[PDB]
Amino acid sequence: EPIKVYGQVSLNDSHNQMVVHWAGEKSNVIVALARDSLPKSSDVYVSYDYGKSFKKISDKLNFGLGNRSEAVIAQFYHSPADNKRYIFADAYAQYLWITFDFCNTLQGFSIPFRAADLLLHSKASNLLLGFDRSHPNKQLWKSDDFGQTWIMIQEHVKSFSWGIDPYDKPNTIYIERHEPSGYSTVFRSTDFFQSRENQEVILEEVRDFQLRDKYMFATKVVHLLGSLWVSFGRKPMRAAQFVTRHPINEYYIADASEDQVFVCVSHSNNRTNLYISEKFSLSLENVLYYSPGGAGSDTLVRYFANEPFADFHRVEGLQGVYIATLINGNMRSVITFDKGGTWEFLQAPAFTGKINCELSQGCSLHLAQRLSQLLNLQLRRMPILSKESAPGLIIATGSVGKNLASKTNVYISSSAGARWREALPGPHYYTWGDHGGIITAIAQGMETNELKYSTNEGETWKTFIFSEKPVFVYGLLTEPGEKSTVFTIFGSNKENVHSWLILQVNATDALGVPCTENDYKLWSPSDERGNECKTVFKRRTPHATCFNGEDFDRPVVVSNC
Amino acid sequence: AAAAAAA
Ligand SMILES: *[C@@H]1O[C@H](CO)[C@@H](O)[C@H](O)[C@H]1NC(C)=O
Ligand SMILES: *[C@@H]1O[C@H](CO)[C@@H](O)[C@H](O)[C@H]1NC(C)=O
Ligand SMILES: *[C@@H]1O[C@H](CO)[C@@H](O)[C@H](O)[C@H]1NC(C)=O
Ligand SMILES: *[C@@H]1O[C@H](CO)[C@@H](O)[C@H](O)[C@H]1NC(C)=O
Repeated sequence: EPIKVYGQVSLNDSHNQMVVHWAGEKSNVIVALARDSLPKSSDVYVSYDYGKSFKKISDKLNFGLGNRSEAVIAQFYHSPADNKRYIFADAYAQYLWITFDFCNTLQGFSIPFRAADLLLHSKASNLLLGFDRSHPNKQLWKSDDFGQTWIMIQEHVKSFSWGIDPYDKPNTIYIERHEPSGYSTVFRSTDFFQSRENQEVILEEVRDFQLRDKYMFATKVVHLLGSLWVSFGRKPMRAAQFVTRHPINEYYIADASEDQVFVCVSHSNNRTNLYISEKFSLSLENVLYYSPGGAGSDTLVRYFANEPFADFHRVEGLQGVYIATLINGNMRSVITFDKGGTWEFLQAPAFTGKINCELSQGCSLHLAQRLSQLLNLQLRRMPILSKESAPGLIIATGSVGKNLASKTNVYISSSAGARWREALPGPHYYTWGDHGGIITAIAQGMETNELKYSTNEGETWKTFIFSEKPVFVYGLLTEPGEKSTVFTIFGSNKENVHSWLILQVNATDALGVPCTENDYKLWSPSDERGNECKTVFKRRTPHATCFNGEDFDRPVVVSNC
Repeated sequence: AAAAAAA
């Protein structure tokens, strides 16, 4: 058989929420937190054979003898610097558990505060920050020994983050401290606020603060009487000019890369618009946007989203290609291969696997995203998928016509969106592995035991039966980076209902053989719509059945055309 | 049963 089921693990677990981490440094370690929606109880599991088997380690999370009482894990944290180490915060007690060895050994520690929210440094593996949210003071804490001892470094804090290397020096911290106005002022220290000399105000009386790569952002409120601020390369913050006749109510940073910023602007009228810096020219108007305030506040979403967001997708591996949703009353999708320079209607596929659709008539391909999905109640449905591991490969759920229907299919383009095909009729979970070399999908709704997969960019599909009995499926995932050919199917057996189930599917033999240079082509988004200006990617030709390795290192060449 | 998350 082309596909092996590497492991079937029936955790005897009835928790509704499942959080999964891959240590993933070629360590076959996988950590899983089973818990309640956001908590009454929890169970932590761990695999060392890459999901072949799972050891339940909840009993190792205790407060010692003389204190039998069971613990409840709210969240668990990983070190971005050292995948060996993890931290487990109790939800109710001011207590931790630390690990330096892939959870083979844990140490129960008391802490001065409840571990509501922790932030681990990306480089200094022993260094982290802590926050007590339901503490009247809003205290911020620091640890140098990876969470064993703590000290308090600030009070009345609204938000905070680490600096961003290399832009900010090591130990840099940005925070919003609450002002009696109810507003906040943004600080920056390197002495962890033990030194006034290194403490440094960067803005005054600001509504919100966002740190993004080179740029920094913040909304200043100016109340006039007669009836946003930007940093660039850390140069002091100055307000940006906007070309409008209508007043502005809400700001949102859609995408940040050096030299071009995408900002959604929602007005009094509840119309939302898109601007681009380098000073903000108008790119696109009436973009589907939400804020709690809010542009779409009245509706359903309010009970689902507390933080604003917009139907605006950046195709990840690329520069310049985005996909957004437009609304009037009434949803439609538009794509730009320029960074908002021009926009376009998404050309529907040429067949079904045939069908008629034309831009002049008024119909185009329409892709359902995060926001539009909640409105049509597509709670579990997939947002647009695009990853740097597979440049110019996009899979999405959407419809063909003049409007996003309730009826939706799966659409694929290995053309950065310029050309689409109809891949799957229903809605499916989907993901991919081996740097886009292989695509798996599973049907949403009725319980299945079919794993549809494809090696030629969705052109054809094959079915693999992964279970003798059909199971409900809650998710289909890969180790991030999508280099492996292992796919994890999360699901539950039929009644007795809701017993978590983790199937580990291994699809190398679908690919079969290591790729050679014969199966590689050069390709730039320029090739698709142009030539126009570039970045050139080596891609496996679509019809090549083989695998680039897990250690595949995609060669990208940047050039002045 | 509800959902599965990364992170
Ligand atoms: C167990 O430990 C936590 C903190 O160490 C403490 O708050 C709790 O009171 C202990 N259990 C009991 C029986 O109270
Ligand atoms: C809004 O919809 C109406 C009809 O539903 C149409 O006449 C009008 O052109 C639309 N406005 C925009 C901005 O597309
Ligand atoms: C998965 O299966 C393929 C082919 O059966 C094999 O080469 C590979 O070593 C396996 N990988 C894992 C993680 O078991
Ligand atoms: C390509 O040209 C740009 C400006 O035209 C320049 O900044 C860059 O250094 C050039 N690339 C290389 C590799 O020199």
